[PDB]
Amino acid sequence: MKNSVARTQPVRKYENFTLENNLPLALGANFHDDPICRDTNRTSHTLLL
Amino acid sequence: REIVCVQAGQCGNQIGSKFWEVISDEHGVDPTGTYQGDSDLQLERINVYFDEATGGRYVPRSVLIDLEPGTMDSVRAGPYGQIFRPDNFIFGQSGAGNNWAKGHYTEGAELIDSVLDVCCKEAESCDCLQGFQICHSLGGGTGSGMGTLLISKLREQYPDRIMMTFSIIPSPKVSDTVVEPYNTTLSVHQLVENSDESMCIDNEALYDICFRTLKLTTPTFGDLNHLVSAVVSGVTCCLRFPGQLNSDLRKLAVNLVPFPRLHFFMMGFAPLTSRGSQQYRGLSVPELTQQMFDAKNMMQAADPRHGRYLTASALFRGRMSTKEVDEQMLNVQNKNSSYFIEWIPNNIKSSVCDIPPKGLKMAVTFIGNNTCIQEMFRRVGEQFTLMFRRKAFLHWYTGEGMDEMEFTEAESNMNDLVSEYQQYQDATIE
Amino acid sequence: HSAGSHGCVMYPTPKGVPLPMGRDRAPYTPGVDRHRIVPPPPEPGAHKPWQGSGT
Amino acid sequence: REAICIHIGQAGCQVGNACWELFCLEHGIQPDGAMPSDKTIGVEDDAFNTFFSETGAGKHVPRAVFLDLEPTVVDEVRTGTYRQLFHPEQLISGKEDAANNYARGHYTIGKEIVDLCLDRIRKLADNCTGLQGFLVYHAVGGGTGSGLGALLLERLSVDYGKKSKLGYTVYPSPQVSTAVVEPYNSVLSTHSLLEHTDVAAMLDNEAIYDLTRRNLDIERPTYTNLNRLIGQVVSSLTASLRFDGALNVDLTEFQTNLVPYPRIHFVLTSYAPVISAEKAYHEQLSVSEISNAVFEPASMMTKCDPRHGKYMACCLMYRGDVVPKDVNAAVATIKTKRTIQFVDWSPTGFKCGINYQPPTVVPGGDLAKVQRAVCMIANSTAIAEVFARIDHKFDLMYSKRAFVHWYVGEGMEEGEFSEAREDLAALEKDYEEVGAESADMD
Amino acid sequence: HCQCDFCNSRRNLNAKKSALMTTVSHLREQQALHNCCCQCHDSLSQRNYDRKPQEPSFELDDPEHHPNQTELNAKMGRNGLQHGGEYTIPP
Amino acid sequence: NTEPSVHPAKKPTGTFGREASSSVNPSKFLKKNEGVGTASRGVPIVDATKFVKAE
Amino acid sequence: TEGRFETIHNLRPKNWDGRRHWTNWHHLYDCEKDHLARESCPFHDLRSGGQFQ
Amino acid sequence: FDIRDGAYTMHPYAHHPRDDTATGENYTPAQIVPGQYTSIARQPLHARNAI
Amino acid sequence: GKITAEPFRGPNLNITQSGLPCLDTFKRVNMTQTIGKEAALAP
Ligand SMILES: Nc1nc2c(ncn2[C@@H]2O[C@H](COP(=O)(O)OP(=O)(O)OP(=O)(O)O)[C@@H](O)[C@H]2O)c(=O)[nH]1
Ligand SMILES: Nc1nc2c(ncn2[C@@H]2O[C@H](COP(=O)(O)OP(=O)(O)O)[C@@H](O)[C@H]2O)c(=O)[nH]1
Ligand SMILES: [Mg+2]
Ligand SMILES: [Zn+2]
Ligand SMILES: [Zn+2]
Repeated sequence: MKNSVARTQPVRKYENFTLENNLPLALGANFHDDPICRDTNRTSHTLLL
Repeated sequence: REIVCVQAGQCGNQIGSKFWEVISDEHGVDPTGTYQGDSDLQLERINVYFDEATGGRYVPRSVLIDLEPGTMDSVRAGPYGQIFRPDNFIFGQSGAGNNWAKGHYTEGAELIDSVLDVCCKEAESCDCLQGFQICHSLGGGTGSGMGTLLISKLREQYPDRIMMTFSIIPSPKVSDTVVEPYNTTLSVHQLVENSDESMCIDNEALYDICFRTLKLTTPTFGDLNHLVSAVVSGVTCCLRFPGQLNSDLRKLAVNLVPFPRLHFFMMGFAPLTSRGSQQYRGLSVPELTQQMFDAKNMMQAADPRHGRYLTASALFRGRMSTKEVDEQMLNVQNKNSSYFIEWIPNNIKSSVCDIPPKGLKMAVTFIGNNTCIQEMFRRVGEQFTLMFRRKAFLHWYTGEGMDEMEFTEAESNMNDLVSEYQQYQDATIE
Repeated sequence: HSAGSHGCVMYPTPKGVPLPMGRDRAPYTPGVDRHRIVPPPPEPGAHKPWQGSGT
Repeated sequence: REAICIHIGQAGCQVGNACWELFCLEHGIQPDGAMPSDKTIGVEDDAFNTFFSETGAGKHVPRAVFLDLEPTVVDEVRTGTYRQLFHPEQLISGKEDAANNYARGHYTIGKEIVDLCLDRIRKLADNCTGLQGFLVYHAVGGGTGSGLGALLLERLSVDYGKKSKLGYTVYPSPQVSTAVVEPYNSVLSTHSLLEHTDVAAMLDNEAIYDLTRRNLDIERPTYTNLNRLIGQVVSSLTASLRFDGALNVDLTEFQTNLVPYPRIHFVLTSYAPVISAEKAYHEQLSVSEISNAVFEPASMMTKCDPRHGKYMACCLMYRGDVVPKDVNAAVATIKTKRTIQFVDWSPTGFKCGINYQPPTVVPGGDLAKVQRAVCMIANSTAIAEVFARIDHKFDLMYSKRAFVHWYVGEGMEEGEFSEAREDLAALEKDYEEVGAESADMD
Repeated sequence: HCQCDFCNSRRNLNAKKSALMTTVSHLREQQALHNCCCQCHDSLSQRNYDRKPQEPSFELDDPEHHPNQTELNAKMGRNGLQHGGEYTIPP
Repeated sequence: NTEPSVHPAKKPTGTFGREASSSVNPSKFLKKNEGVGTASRGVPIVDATKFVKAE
Repeated sequence: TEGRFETIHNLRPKNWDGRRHWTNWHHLYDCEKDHLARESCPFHDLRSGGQFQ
Repeated sequence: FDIRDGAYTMHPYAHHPRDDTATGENYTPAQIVPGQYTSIARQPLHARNAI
Repeated sequence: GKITAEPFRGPNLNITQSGLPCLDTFKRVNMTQTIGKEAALAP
C-alpha cells in the first residue's frame, strides 16, 4: 500500500461465539456471523497491512 | 493418506472458512494453531488435514485462489483466519467479471502457474497422497473457469489419484446470475471428462432446510456453510477415526459408480431437527434411517420419487450395533422395491465409525446416485438453447476468443449424458 | 409323511395334512437342480459399455 | 504339535483378537506374556506349545501373523491391551486398501506385500519341529481378503507343498449384504479356494445373528459376539491336541474321515450348548440332548438347511463329562431317525472324539458355563445350494457388465469372469453327481 | 397390489373420480386465468392441458420391471431337462 | 526385474512444475471422449510400465 | 407391518410370490416355494420371530 | 400458529426446550455424550462416564 | 418387555464405567506390566 506507514491491522470483536462460551458448535447456532454481533462493517485490506 | 484442499472463488473461500473452523474444532486446534485436545484419538490422525509446525502448532493444507482479494480479506479477518499460511493466498489485480471465458483463458493463464506451483509444493510433501478436494460454484466466473482449468491440469499431472469436487449449482426458481446457463454447461462439460466424483448442492434446499426443518428465526450464510461443512467433514470421517467397518474415498467410488460417466451424486445429512421438537423423539438407528431417506433432508430440489436409485452409500458415526443397520437397510430395500434398480441385487453400502461429532450421540451422511439429476441437466440445456439460438449474451464470450463450436460440443456432451441416464433408468433384463 | 414337508409351510386343508408335489409328476426331491443354464461369454466384437458416450 | 494362524484383513484380524483372548485365558498367559512355572526340571507341561513359544526372558509369544492393507485395525491392535503379547514384526500393515477389488489385491497391491508375509511365515516354520497345518481366517467378500488370501494360498501351496491348509471363511450372506461388488469377489475367490485348500468351513453372519437372537437373549448383537462363537469352535477342534482325553483326534484324522473325494472338502459347522444363564436353571444337559441339538438347523453357523441334501460324513467332538457308552447310545439313536439321511455308499457315517477339558468362560461373554459340550463338522450335499445364490447375483450384475471396467482397468481380463462362473457350475454339478443314490447297468 | 374384488372396485372408482376432478380443476384454472368463458379460449386451454406434466410410475407393464418368473417358466415349458445335460445330472 | 510400486516412482515433472500458460489456446478446445486416460475409466495404465503383475 | 402373511390381503410388491429368484432364473429347484417364502424378511416377523429366516 | 412462505410457524413461547433437568454439575462439551472417545474393541459395553 | 418382576437395584451397585464386567474386574489376571519395555521404563 501507498498510504501512511503507521496503519496496522484493526481489532475485531465477533461476540457471541459458542466455542468461547463452553458450548458445542451445534447446527443453526453460528451467532458470530450475525451482523448484529459485529462492531463494524468496514472492510480493511488485512492481506497487505 | 493425505488430502489436499483447494478453495476457489467467493463461494469456495466462504464455505472453506467454515469448514476449517469445524475441522479445527473436531481436532481441538486453538485458533492460534496450538493443539489443546483432550484425547490421543484426536492427535493420531491430525496429519490427514493438517501439516505440522514445530512446537505446538499445526498448519492446514489448503490453497486459496481468487482474482480479487476481497473474500480472502474477509476470511483472513475472521476469528480463525490467522491459522492459514500466508504464502497459500494467490490473487491477481482485476476481477473475473462473472465471465467464464475471462476466468478460463485471460486471467486464468496469467495466474494458473503460481497455483500449480503451490499445489505441487503441497502434493509432493506427502508420504502417500490421497485425492484432492475442491470447493467452487459452477455458476460463477473464476470458480468455474479456474476450478475446471486447475482440475484439468491436476488430472494431467496426477492421473492415478482421486479427484473430488463439491459444487454449487443454480436453483430452479430464482437465478443469482443472468449468464448461469453458459457457465454451468461449459463447467459440466469439463467435469464429465475430467472428474471422478462430483457432489451437487442447491442453495434453495439449504434455505428450505433452515426455515422448515430447523425453524431458525434469522438464518445466515454461516448456517448454510455449516451444513455443507458438516456433510463434507462426515464423508472423510472413516479416513481419520477408528471404526467397526472402515471405508475410503476410493471404496465409495468403487461402490457408487457403475459406469465412468455416471459420477454425479446427491447428498443428505439426517439428524436435522429443531431444538423444540428434540424432546418428543429420541435418537435411534430407525430414526436416523427415516430422516436419512426423507427428502426434507436432501440438499437438492429434485425429488427421488421421479427417478430410481442405482446405488447409495450410508456412513454412520457413533457407537451402535451392526444388526440394526443391516436389518434397516434390508427392510428399506424390500419395502420400497420399485425405486431400486432391479438388476443390482443390493444397492446400499454401509459403514460404521465410532466417534460422533461433539454433542450428538449418532449421525449419518447419505450419498445417493439417482437418475433425477437428469432433470437438472435437461433444464440447463433448455435454458442454454433458448439463449444460444438468439445469441442472447454471446458477444462477451466470442470477444474473449471462444469458438462457438465449444458451445455446441458442450451442449452435445450434456445432451448425451441426459440420454444415457434416461436409458439406464428404463433399462430391463429381457 | 415320515420325512415331512422338509421345512416348508403348507396351506392347511380341512382333511389330512398336505404334502409338497414335484414338477409334473416327478417325486419331490429338494436340493437337486433340474435345469442349469450358464450364459455364453460375450462376442469379441461387442461394444464395451464404458468405451464411449451416447446411446 | 503346533499350528500357525494367518489372519487376513478386517474380519480375520477382529476374529483373531477373540481367538487369542480365549487361548490366553484358557492357558493362563498374562497380557504381558508372562506365566509362572515350576522351579524343578522335569515337572512341567507343554499344552501351550501348540500356540505359544517362550522367549529366554520368559515372555510368551504366539504363532500368528496379522496381515492388512489399511493401517487402522493393526494400529488398534498395537495400541490395545495385548500390545506386549505380539511380536511387532508379526503385525504387518500396508499403506492403502484394495478398495473392494479382487483384481487390485491380486495383481497390483498384494503383489507388493506378499513377500514380507512369506518371509514371516518362513521364520515361523523354521522355529517348529512338528508343524501339522495352517489355519487361515479371511472374508471372501472384500477386496484384500479375496485377492491377497488367494495369492498367499497359491504361494504357500507352492512353497510348503503337502502341508495342510484349513480355512475358516466368512462368505457373503444370502440376503444380508454390506457391499455391492460382493458377488464378483466371492466368485473369483472360490476358484482359488477350490484348488488350494484341504478343508474349508463356511460361515454366514446372518446365521450367527439368528443364533444369538434365538438361543442367547441378545437384542442388539455385534461382531464381537460372532467372533467369540468362532473362537469357541476353533478351541474345541484344537483341544484334542492340547489336553488329555479318551479318544484323541489328530488333524490328519479329520481329513481322512471327513473328505471322500479331493474336491468335496466344504464342510458345515455347529455347536451344541449355546444357551443363556436363565435357560441353564431349567434345562438338563445330557449327552443325548446336546447330540440331538447339534442336528437342529437352528444350531448351524452357515445359512443352509441340511434336510435338502444327504450327509457323507460327520465328526463329533465331545469335551467334558462324557462316557463312550453314552456317545454310542446317542449316535445309534440319531442313526435311527428318518429325517437324518446318509448317502447309501457311506454306512459308517460317524467319527467321535472325547477330551476331558471343559470349555473356558470369558469375562465379558454371553454363553453360560456348562460341564460338557459337543461340536460337529460335517460334509453334506446341501452346500451346493449355497453357491447358487451367489451365482444368481453374479449373473444379474454381469448381464450388463455393471462394474467390470474397474476390474479391467486395474489389470484383469474379462475372460476371468466366465472361467470362474463355469468352474462354480462344474462344482455344483460335482456335488449333484456325488450325491446321487446307487447306479444302473444302462 | 391386492386382487380382491373390493380392491378392484375401489381402484376403478378412484380412476373415474380422479379423471373428473382433474378435468374440473383444469377448467377452473383456465377460467381464472382468462377471466372469460367464451369459445375462443378452448384451443389454448387444450394446449395447456396437453403441456401439463404428470408424475412417473415404475409399476407399469410396458418397461415391465417386475417379471413373474414362475408364470413365464410355466408358459414356456421349463418342466425339467430329461436325460441330463452338460451341466445337469440325469435324474 | 520390476519397479518398486504400481504408482510411478519415475516421472518427468514433479515439484519443478511445467509451463502450463503456453498450453491453453481458445482454438484447441476439449472434445468429447478426449479426457485423460485413467485406470478408473477402464484403461489398463499398469500395462504401459514395466511393473510385473502377479501371474 | 404392511404386507404381513397373517392377512388374506396381498400388500406385498407386485409379483412377489413369483419373483425372479435363484430357484427360478438359470436354475430349476423343486423347493422354490419354500425358499421364496423364507427370504421375505420384513413380512414373516410373526412366523419367524424377529429372525431373518 | 401462522403460515409464512408456505410453511408452518410456532411462536417460541410454546415451542422451546425444557427448563427442568438441571443436574447441578459442570461438564465440558466433550463430556455430553458418554463414551465420546472410546472405541468398540476398547470397550464393547455402554456405561455412564466414571466419576 | 415387562419389568414388574425385575429385582430392585441397590444403592451401592456401581453402574458407571468402573463397574463394567471385563478383564479388569477379573482379579485372577494381573494387568501390571512385569517384563518388557513398559515395565523397564516404569518408575
Ligand atoms: N463375522 C464377522 N464379519 C465381519 C467382520 N468384519 C467384517 N465382516 C464382514 O466381512 C465383509 C467385509 O469384508 P472386509 O474384511 O471388511 O474386507 P477387507 O478384508 O477389509 O478388504 P478391503 O475392504 O479391500 O480392505 C462384510 O460382509 C462384513 O460384514 C467381523 O469382525 N466379524
Ligand atoms: N451456499 C453458498 N452459496 C454462495 C456463497 N457465496 C456465493 N454463493 C452462490 O454462488 C453463486 C455465485 O458464484 P460466485 O462465488 O460469486 O462466483 P465468483 O464470482 O467466480 O466467485 C451464486 O449462486 C451465489 O448464491 C456462500 O457463501 N454460500
Ligand atoms: Mg478393509
Ligand atoms: Zn383385498
Ligand atoms: Zn375472453
